[PDB]
Amino acid sequence: NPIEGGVVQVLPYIAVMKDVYHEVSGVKMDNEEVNMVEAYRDPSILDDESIALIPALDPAGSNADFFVDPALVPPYTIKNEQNLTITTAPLKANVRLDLMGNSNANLLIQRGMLEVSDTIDPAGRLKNLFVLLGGKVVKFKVDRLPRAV
Amino acid sequence: NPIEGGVVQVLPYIAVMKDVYHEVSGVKMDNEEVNMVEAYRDPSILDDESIALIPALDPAGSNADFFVDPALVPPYTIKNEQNLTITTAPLKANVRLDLMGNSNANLLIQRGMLEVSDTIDPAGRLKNLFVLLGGKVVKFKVDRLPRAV
Amino acid sequence: PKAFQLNLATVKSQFGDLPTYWAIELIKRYFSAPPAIYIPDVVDNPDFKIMVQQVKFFGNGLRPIYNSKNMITFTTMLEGASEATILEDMKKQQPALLSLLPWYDPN
Repeated sequence: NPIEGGVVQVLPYIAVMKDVYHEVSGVKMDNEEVNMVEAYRDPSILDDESIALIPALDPAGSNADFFVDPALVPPYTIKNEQNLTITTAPLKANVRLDLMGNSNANLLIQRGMLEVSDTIDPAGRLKNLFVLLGGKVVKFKVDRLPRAV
Repeated sequence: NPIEGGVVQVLPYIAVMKDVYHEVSGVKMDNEEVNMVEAYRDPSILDDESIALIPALDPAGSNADFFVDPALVPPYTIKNEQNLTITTAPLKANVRLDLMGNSNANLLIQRGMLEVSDTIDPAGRLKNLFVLLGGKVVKFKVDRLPRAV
Repeated sequence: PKAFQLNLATVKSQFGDLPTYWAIELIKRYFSAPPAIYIPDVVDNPDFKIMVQQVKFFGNGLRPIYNSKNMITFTTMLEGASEATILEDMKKQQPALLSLLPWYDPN
């Protein structure tokens, strides 16, 4: 319309960002905010495994008796959505443990200690099987077998 | 009546209180309780500046580069509802910063760090300009001008 | 006085051998810190310092904790506050603050 004399193109979009606190001496909000469209090219933008239950090895060794002897399978490092590291090793075969109690959640207590209201998802699988083959360990990926559910 | 033999006067009212917590020493709850009625004569007892977003200096000097050189405009302190004070100074011109990040709400963390839920009121104004003139600084109060909105 | 550093490694050693984040929570409990405080692991941010400042008084409100760019300054009223004296006071108060049973048993 000649009365309008111009247009504005309004583009409503959805942005994805992390749970980041403001920095005191920050030049800008250091929060990796991107348009969700970028998640099609880079799947890590929306990749969220924060709720994974990862049996975690206590750096002090307090629960080392629950895990495979490092001599057979040395522990490795996992970085979560916060870029912090936990030391993770496979659970020892023939082990009886509090599965939540020894989870990364109780060593990473930035959110809190687990209580009776924290439950495990009945939907789960056996992820890996570690077999000692002739003095050395072979890792078997078994998460696609019908018997692992 | 001689059976009653006395009178009791009951004084209900609504009191203005301060938001305080119990102390470990616990001598008394030092809450400045005052009758609402007084607010009709000295309404200043209701003033609450906690909502204000006031840029604050890091005592360590980590964010000092956002503020006017103390050699030109010395910083001054302000007091909250308690006797705790923080240092504030005018922001330096020609800067880029996280305005919330450098605010008093992060420098003195009584109520937690600022999150994505903490936002700035669009109804803001330019309060003062500090102009360097002949080696010294002149303060211009421009808060009411229509160009300061 | 001047703020001093409270070395997180010394907290871990005093209370048996805590994992980093339990020692951090223990510090936050000792200083009644809000739960909305971020403190990194030393490995992730080795430059990050936990400072303690001895102040004249606390207000009637919540503990006045101060936050710098890459360090957090906890406030105490402990007379003669120092790294050693804070560690000793933490051990005295720990039974009420946080149950460290998997590592540290004061009994």
